[PDB]
Amino acid sequence: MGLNTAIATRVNGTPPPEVPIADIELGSLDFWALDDDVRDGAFATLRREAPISFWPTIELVAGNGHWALTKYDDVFYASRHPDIFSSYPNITINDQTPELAEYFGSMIVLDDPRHQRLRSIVSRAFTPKVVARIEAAVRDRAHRLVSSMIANNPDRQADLVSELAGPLPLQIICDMMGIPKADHQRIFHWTNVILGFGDPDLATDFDEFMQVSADIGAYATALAEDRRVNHHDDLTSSLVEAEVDGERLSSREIASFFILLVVAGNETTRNAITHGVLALSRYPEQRDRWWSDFDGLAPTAVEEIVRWASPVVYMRRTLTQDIELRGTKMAAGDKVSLWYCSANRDESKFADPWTFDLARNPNPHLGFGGGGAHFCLGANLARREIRVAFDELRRQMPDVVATEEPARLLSQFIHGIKTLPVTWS
Ligand code: HEM
Repeated sequence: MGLNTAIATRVNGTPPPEVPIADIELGSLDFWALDDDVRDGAFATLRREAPISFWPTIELVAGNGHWALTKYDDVFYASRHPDIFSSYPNITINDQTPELAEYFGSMIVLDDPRHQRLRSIVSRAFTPKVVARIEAAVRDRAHRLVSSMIANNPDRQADLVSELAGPLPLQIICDMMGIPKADHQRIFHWTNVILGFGDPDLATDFDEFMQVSADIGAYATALAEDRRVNHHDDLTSSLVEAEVDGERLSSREIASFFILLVVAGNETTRNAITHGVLALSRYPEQRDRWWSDFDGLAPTAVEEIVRWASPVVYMRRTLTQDIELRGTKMAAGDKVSLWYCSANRDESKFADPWTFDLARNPNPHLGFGGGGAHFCLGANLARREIRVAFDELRRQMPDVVATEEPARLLSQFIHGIKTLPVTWS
């Protein structure tokens, strides 16, 4: 009904309501359904009263529980000490088998030296011609998707997720890899079934999920085998040709890197853009400031959108040895969860953490993690994707605004918005 009228604004800088520590149940799915004000107040209570605490996994096999690190300094320290806080082979709270974790996770589930081998050769594949292709695709696909929003919608209403934030990062990944247009339908279907496993409200058939995950891997392996014969100016070809000290990637390694990208390089940028449109809709003075000086404010605006959205809520590690932090003794083998959503509101680190300030500087947020060995390999591409999406909104539909509160994804790991209706003139 009200899909033609702007959502309520909020007063910028307002802290979340006080949340009693007894109300906080990180191991309960019902807790993850509470809205972001209750969640943000919950992590505020933990930072203040119980900054390291142990929680059960969400069940629905219950596994071992995890120590939640909620303070910026603890998440930073854990990120920079991977010999103690290991990523091998699990980076979510629920454990996967090592072979499945490596198949879907590529370098993100490895420690050095295997991680550094893989990351160094992948990094070398981002050659000048490949980077030029990627940068042209970001602008082409953002411009087309926003133009299509206008062409497809005489009522000037659309769902930002389905029409812009959802397709943009996966179309860019298709273009970067050199995937033909005619294969988008298969890549989107496979990717949507894989992502859907992360949504407990969307039925995921197990057999269908295993078969799409085999097919997408076979598809990327065949794409790499073709580029071994036929060099194109795309990332698949530079991945097959890249070499560090004689070491080269197998086609199987390339395929798993692609499977990592269609999740980790895709739903994260989607949610940064959708939370950024939500935030501009709640704080229109920030939208006005940015539009008044788009290029001058873009570098700090994009970082503040990532700090504010924290699209990756947490990453997990596993202790290789006993450690005591803040007086809390944790044992070798224990799970540790690193709450970037909470680090990104830590009052010791950020002046006025509840203010959404697109001029914020400095902004040492941990939305791409705490830094160190696994620091987001796509961070510069994500920053460009965010900037150019907002640039195309500003150029083509500058008053675009959310018209209904978002439908939120029920997830502990992904700060997901499933739908965000918008309207424009
Ligand atoms: C706003 C969007 C994004 C966010 C918030 C995000 C966040 C993250 C985080 C938190 C990590 C783990 C960092 C750590 O453990 O210390 C990560 C890793 C990674 N991300 Fe991103 N990411 C985004 C976009 C992208 C994009 C666009 C790409 C590429 C298309 C990408 C590729 C990767 C890769 C390959 C890794 C694994 C790096 C490693 O293990 O060494 N990310 N990202």
